[PDB]
Amino acid sequence: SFNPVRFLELPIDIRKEVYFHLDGNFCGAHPYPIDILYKSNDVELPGRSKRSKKLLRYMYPVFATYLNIFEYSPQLIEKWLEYAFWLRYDCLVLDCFKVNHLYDGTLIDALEWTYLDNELRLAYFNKASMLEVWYTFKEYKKWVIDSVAFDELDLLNVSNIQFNIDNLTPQLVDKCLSILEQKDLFATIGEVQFGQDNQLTSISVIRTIRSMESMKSLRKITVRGEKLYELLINFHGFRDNPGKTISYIVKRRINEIRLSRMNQISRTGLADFTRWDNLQKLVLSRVAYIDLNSIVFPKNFKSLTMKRVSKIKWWNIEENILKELKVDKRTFKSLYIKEDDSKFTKFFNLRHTRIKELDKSEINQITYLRCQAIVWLSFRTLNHIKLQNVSEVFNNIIVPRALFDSKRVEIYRCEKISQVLVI
Amino acid sequence: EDRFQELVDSLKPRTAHQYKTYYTKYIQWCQLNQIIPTPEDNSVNSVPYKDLPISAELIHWFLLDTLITDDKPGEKREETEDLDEEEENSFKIATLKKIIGSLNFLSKLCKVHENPNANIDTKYLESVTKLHTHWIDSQKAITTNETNNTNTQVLCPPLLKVSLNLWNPETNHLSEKFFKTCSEKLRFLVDFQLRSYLNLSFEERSKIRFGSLKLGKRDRDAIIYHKVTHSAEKKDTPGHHQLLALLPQDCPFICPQTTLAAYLYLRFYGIPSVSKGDGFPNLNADENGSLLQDIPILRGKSLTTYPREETFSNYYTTVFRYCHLPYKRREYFNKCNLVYPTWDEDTFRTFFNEENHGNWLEQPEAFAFPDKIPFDFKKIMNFKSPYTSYSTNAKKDPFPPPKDLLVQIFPEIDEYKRHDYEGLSQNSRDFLDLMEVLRERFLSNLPWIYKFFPNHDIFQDPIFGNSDFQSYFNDKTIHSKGSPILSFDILPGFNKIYKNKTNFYSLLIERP
Repeated sequence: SFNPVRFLELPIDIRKEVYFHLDGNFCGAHPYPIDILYKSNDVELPGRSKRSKKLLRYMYPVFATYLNIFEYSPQLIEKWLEYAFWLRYDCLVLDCFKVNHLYDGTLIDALEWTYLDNELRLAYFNKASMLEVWYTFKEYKKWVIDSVAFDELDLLNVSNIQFNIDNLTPQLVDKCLSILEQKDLFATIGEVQFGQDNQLTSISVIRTIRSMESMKSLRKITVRGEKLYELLINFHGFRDNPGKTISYIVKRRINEIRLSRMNQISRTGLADFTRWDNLQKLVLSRVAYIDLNSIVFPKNFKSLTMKRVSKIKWWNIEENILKELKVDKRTFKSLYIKEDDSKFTKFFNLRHTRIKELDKSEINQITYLRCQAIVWLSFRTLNHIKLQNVSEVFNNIIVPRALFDSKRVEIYRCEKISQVLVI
Repeated sequence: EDRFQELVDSLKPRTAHQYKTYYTKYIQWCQLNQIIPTPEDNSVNSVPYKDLPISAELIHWFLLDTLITDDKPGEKREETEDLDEEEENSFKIATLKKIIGSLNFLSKLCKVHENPNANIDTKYLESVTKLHTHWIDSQKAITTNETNNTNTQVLCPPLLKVSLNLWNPETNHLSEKFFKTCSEKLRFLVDFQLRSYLNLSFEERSKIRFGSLKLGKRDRDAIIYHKVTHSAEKKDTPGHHQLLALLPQDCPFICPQTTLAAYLYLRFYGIPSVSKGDGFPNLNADENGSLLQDIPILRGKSLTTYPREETFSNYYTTVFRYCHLPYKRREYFNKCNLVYPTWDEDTFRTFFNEENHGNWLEQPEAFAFPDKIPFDFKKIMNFKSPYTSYSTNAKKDPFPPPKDLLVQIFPEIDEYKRHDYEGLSQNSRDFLDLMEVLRERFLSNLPWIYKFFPNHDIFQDPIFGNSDFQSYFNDKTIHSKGSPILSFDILPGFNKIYKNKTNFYSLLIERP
């Protein structure tokens, strides 16, 4: 028997570090994650009482949009529908949303607008794309936001809710945006997504774009397809398209662009962000191939994080360094590499990569600054890099000293990556 | 477990759980039909991935029995409103693409778990997807009449137009010398209904013989054209079989079986005074390939030959300028990309051998695959609806034909039935019972031919003006002379435009 009050009396750092590892899964009727359902010599298959018929007839058609996906093993659903009455009213769940909003959207990610039970209520999805918590906006402003926003007006405003089309049908996109139009809730949403599982966009995408100027609190735009990346957020050489594109006033507002799952961003010759002249961050989430010599990188952006990629080329900094100190690549690798591991190299582990470095004694302190100016000429004022899960970088990876210090570059899942030299 | 990382990364979590739902439906269907045996009852069954029977025909027969044979024996009758049915079969084609993708993913999952069975042969399912897409596009073409300025071709198809123009005994505007006799027009209609209903080409229409057409031992309504290739059309390994079928329509003027029987009657006999046929063959010393596989289904200049190509090209030109059709190259000369599937040796011998698959609770040859024929190709290429799938759509027969009119036409087959039916070769008595079925179809659909086209050359013989002929004519046309609308259907979309007699008579140029 778990005790909620004894949990809610201990202070807020421990509660953050509880709800950071409880990812979003507030329920006991969680689906199995999709790593054991494939790593198995077995297929879990179904094979139904007096009470469960009432729930599957009366509760279930309200939730038949987002929960018909889990029709395999319907013991999951007739376990789910007893959580579905009381889990959104739970004190642990509301405390998780309180310490989420008090730490600015860090703990559990991206509450989502949806339209179920005829209300236009919020929703929370876990990583398995299951709703668990659905709140209408009056209740969400009442008993989680106003329970932590007592008197300071820099915390009453709630502007982190995602929008996330491809969750729901385009007719429901239209009805959701109409009900969102008749209220003054465009400043409530914080980011939008894009789906659509030459220039032929879907109806829901056009409906989303034609009201995107009205937000005035929008950041963090994201798409999910290679046949949709080229159409609205890549420049592509197009300079005049009045309708169906993404309204240059609202290109200025956004902070980052997430690129969810694709094959290549440089399907054409150049994958240029010449516009979006105000974004600071960019996250490549599951793109298969990217070429760092094929992105144009706007005038002041800071972070290029990237994860789950399969092939990286690199900024080919080495080919410009070898013009400077004027050696061959074999002679460079044999003579001008020191591989120093003093103490900050050994702080973050990287037990699979071997971090290397040029010579302080065999380069005479100028053509050393030129060799560093090559690297800062090829980066063009970025700082945060964050290579997660990768494989088989083609060129060698070259990172400057001022950015490899202070943990501003960070290779996390080091399996096939190796030999990052730091200059 | 090397490939599991790029297997989860190929999908969303949402799409992965949708796909697991769809192949969970598939494995439930395979367990209730016992394609894969269940381990135990009243326990959680855990079937492996190593031994899951997956193929093209199993996926497609699942798609039949769940998605497109919409039986629903208490709730079939909710397909009345056109907009609701349009949304519902848009949902059907969406779930069709999703179940094909899910079972393709199940094949990709099972091939890494050491299962050598799951080869999808994806062009088969792409042909099925394009078939259902073309049917939904035909429903889109009827429900949207503001597409282009060719609305007369939106209402009447080229098939019904050319077919109904080729039932005319007079050709004062069709052709003066090219379509003189009714037998030449009926062999042109046989060529048109073996080209349009059956997507072959010119030389494969030249391959059609007498004994090639087998018979249905289950349903009897399908003309079983087993296109047998003996290891030489492009490839060795002798199993390359394209199975074809022709069913009796609702409209008697588009039925290929009555047309085929009429032209074989005008070739066996012809006209006793004007255009004599080729005469009745021997059918006594017929070795399997000696007399039946040498005489074509349509004659030409000589008695036992196949005609010249540009004569048929000029026939196509004169008919398509008579029917107002701009002629192209893809539809009537070359092979389309929307055809019948050709079966390779392993899946044609293995899947239909019932005694090697005796553990199954229901064999596919009995109900869903009528004599080695795909169901949806059968009832879409005949322009029907494959959704009822066990109804009496083809069994509509009011005022059935009597037994006295059976012996009055084709008496030689009665002579062979009173001869030794067993002592001849297999193609001989197969052709005999084939012509029996065709004679039954001809006697069925003959009174509409006599009523709407009385100038035809069948009745240029005073033995056909007997009492039983006109009696059956009046008994079939008794429900057609007092109603303003037609009693017989035309096409499953076009039963609310051409059901009236005015729109059907207006398609005829000469004598509406």
